[PDB]
Amino acid sequence: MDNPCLKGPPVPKNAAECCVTPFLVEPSAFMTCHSKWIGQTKRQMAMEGIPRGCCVAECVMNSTSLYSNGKIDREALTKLYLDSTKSMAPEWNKITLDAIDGCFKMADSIKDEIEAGAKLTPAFEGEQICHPISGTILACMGMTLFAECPAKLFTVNDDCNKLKSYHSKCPFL
Repeated sequence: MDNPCLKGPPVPKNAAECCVTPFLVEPSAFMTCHSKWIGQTKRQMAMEGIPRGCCVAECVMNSTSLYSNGKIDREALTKLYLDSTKSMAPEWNKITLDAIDGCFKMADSIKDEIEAGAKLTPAFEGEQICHPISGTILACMGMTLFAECPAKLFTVNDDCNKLKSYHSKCPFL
């Protein structure tokens, strides 16, 4: 099938306007990584075969010293997400801990595909190969946190319904 994520979000509305979610990196550090790697990330969405590792995510993980030779430091990642939740609604503690558990469980279930993705060779000019672990975790975290948002903390409007639909399958890039 055609990659649904090639369409981009259906509305340019900032997701924070739908729900304020926990984070692992400050927006400024995320934007630096996004600007550097979005170009090739979009190209990789239009390539068949084994999913190609997302460099935007590896950049984010490197900015927080969480990534090392195909592994993510779960202890340090949990500490960072929990830090962001300290002044948030109390519902976020459990939602965050459950989201981390589910994302690491999912990553383990696709270990072989992730490992094969790490071994891919550049398929176009200047493509940088990144290990898929960072994107596997980060994509899952963002989508799960947004979907678990309590209705009392979620903006119930048409544009946020569109973002809920889009982001149930497509990660925050």
